Amino acid sequence: NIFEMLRIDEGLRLKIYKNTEGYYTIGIGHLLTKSPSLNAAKSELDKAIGRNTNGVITKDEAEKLFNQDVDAAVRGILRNAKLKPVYDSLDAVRRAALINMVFQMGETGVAGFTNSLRMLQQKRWDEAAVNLAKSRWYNQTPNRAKRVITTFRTGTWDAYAAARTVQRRLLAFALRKLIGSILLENVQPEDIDILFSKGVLMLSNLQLNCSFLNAVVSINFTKGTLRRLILRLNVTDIVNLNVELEVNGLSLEIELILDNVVEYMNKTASQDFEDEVINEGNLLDSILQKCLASTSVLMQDALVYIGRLEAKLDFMSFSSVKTSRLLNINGITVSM
Ligand SMILES: CCCCCCCC/C=C\CCCCCCCC(=O)OC[C@H](COP(=O)(O)OCCN)OC(=O)CCCCCCC/C=C\CCCCCCCC
Repeated sequence: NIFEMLRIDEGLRLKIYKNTEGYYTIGIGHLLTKSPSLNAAKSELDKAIGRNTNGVITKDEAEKLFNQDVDAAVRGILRNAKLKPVYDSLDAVRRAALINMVFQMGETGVAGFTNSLRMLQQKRWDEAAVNLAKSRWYNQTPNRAKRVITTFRTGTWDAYAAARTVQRRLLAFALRKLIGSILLENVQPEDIDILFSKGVLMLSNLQLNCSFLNAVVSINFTKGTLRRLILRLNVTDIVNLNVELEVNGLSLEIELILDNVVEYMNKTASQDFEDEVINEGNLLDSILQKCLASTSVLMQDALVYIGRLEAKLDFMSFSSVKTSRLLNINGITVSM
């Protein structure tokens, strides 16, 4: 369906980001503001929820904002005079492509494509596709433009499936690099391939990379050992990403929030990922953000030392709830 398509095109991001046009945007392609002042952006989100945020949202809020943005899109199309005749005639797929464009560039601006809108009422797909290739929008999002145009041309979901495959490939690269970064163990592409072929990947007798932890948590970690690590991907629906990370037998030693993680990799891997992404034929930043945003975390039988005090944890979980994700912890006993 359409939400899948737009998820592919826009992706997901938890912090405030500059969209395809350069304007300030949040969530799954929700455009906050046309203004380029950062704090001037803070208005639409805060208004949407009703509480002071400093520019951050939750996943369900991004999904709600998604559904709502598509609803505003359909309001706009029916409101708009030149497009509604063009739209009323079309089938689900082409309708979806139109909705995508209107979603992307807004109600007001899209109605300027008179030549092509008319070209679409008459159902002249080919030369329409040639003409849309010669448009400011192709300049904005040439890849996306090519996909939407393809959708308009053939009338099926052929163009976006390839994008789905690409998403899988990139996500695999990102997960290999990330798990690689957390641990001292060598994670081959074959194991992540296992994580994608079968839903599960379990690594055992591992060891945390203390440099990673020191950089992310930021407070000195001495050593970290994890008995068992379980990763799971909603492979059946990779576009609506759901990640399941689980750590059993965590063993942290310490001597005396998420965004920085993204920063670290952004530094260290962006080049190599770029080297790979070009090889396959700042991109890694989006993938990682969607990944870490989609993940729900579990941990069992952890052991932490601080210094030295000892904290023993029976079970903990990190999931989304009704100003952020909730960290529920069970079975803490602290001793010497
Ligand atoms: C130790 C872990 C070892 C395993 C390492 C692999 C994990 C890393 C791989 C993926 C990580 C994915 C994490 C998902 C994001 C978590 C971010 C976070 O820390 O919470 C931030 C979140 C902000 O909202 P979000 O929308 O969830 O953030 C997303 C964008 N910032 O803020 C929170 O909810 C934090 C809640 C409090 C966290 C601090 C809790 C203190 C630590 C232990 C509890 C205290 C125990 C004390 C017992 C007594 C001891 C004497």
